[PDB]
Amino acid sequence: NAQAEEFKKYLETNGIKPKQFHKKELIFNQWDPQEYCIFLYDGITKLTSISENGTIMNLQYYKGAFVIMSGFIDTETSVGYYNLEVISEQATAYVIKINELKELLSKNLTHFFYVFQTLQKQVSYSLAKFNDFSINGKLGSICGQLLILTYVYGKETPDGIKITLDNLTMQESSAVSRIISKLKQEKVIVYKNSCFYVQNLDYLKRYAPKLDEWFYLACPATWGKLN
Amino acid sequence: NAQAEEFKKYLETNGIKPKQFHKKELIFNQWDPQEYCIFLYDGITKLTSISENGTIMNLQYYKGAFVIMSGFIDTETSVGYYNLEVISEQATAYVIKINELKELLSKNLTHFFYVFQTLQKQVSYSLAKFNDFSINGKLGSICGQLLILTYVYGKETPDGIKITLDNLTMQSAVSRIISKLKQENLDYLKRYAPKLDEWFYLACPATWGKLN
Repeated sequence: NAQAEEFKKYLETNGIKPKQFHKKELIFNQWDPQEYCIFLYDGITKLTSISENGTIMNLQYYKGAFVIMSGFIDTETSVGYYNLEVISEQATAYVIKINELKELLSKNLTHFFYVFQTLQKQVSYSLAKFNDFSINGKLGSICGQLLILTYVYGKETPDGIKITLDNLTMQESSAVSRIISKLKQEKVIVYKNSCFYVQNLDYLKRYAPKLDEWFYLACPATWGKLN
Repeated sequence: NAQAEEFKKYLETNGIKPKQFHKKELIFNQWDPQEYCIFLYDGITKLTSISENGTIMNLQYYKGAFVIMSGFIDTETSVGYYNLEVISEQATAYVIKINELKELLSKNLTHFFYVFQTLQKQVSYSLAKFNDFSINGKLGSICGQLLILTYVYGKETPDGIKITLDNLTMQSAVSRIISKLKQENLDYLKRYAPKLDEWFYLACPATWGKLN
C-alpha cells in the first residue's frame, strides 16, 4: 500500500495519532453530533444502521486501508445516521474531524486525490455489484461476494485457493443454501478443514463479470496476482 | 442550486462551452478509451451497461445538476465501462476530459469540494436504499423510487401529490407489487423506504420540505 502509508504518515505528521479499538466498540455512533473522517488503516469494520424496532442492518464492511466519512465536506452536514462497529478483533484508525480533514486535503492535493479516488471506486463497486445481480440474479450476487473475498484473502495453494479468514466471520436463507450447495458439488468451491477453498475461480469470474473488471480497474495489483 | 451554477460559470470561464443533447443520444459509451467528466447541468439521464449478449440493463439515473465521471481523477484509468444515455426530451451537459478536470479542480478547491460531495451523496444514496431493500425486499426499493420522484417533482394540491412529468420519461412481480399496492398516501413510500427518506432530508433538505 503506497498511498495508504504516505497518508498515514501525513496524518501523524500533522499531529493526528492512531488509536486501537476492539470488538463491539463504536468508532463513531449514530448520535455523535460531530461529523468525522475515519482513516481505518488496518483491520476490518462494518457500517450499521438501527431501524425503528432496534433491528441492526449490516450495510457495508470495510477493510483497511480505507476512508469513511459521516459528513459532507462542502456543507459539513451529516451524510446519515450510521454507526461504525469494529468486526475485527481490534483495529486502528485515525479519527479526524470533518473540518480539519477539509483543511489538510486543501493543503496537499495528492492526498486529496487519494480520498477522492477511494470514494470513486466505492461508487463503481455498487454499480458493478448491482450489474451482476441484475444479470445472473442471486447466483451472480453470491458469486460476486465469493469473488471479492477470494481476491483479498485468496492464497494460491496447490489444492485450491486457501482463503485467509476466520471460520465463521467468513460466512457471516434457503436460496443462499440452494446456490452454495451446487457450488460445493461442482468443485468450484470446497468446504475443507472448516475453511472455504476455491478450485475454479473462473466460474465465479464469468457469473460476476463486471465486479471482476471492477477489481482489475480499481485494484489491478490484487487482481493480477490471482490471474 | 448555487454550487452547481457557480461550477458552470467556473467551467465556461475556462473555455468549456455547453453541449445540448436530444433524447436517446449517448454522452459517452463504454468502449470509449477516453474518460470524461460530465457536468450534466440540465436534463435527466441514465447510466446503462449492455451485456456481451446485447442485453442492456440500466444501473442508475442522474438528474442535473450533477457530476458523472468515467475515470479516476489522477491515475486516469476507467472506473468502469458504461454508457450515459439521455432520457429527457433534451439535455444540456458540459463534457470535460478528466486530465483537464484534474488541473481545474486542483486550482479551485471550493469546486473540488463540490464534485467531492456529489460522489459521496450517491454513496450514502446506495447505502440508504440497500437498507430499505434489506428490510423490505423489492417493496422498499420501488417505494424508494416513488418518494424520491415525488419529492423532486411533487407540488401539493387539494386532490393529492402529483408529479408534472409527461408519460415519456415515465417509462412481472414488479408490476405485481405495483398493483398489490395499487390495491390499498405519501406515508407508505416513507413507510418501507425510511433511510432513503432520511438520505433525502440530509442531502436535499430544502426540497424535501415540500410536503413537510
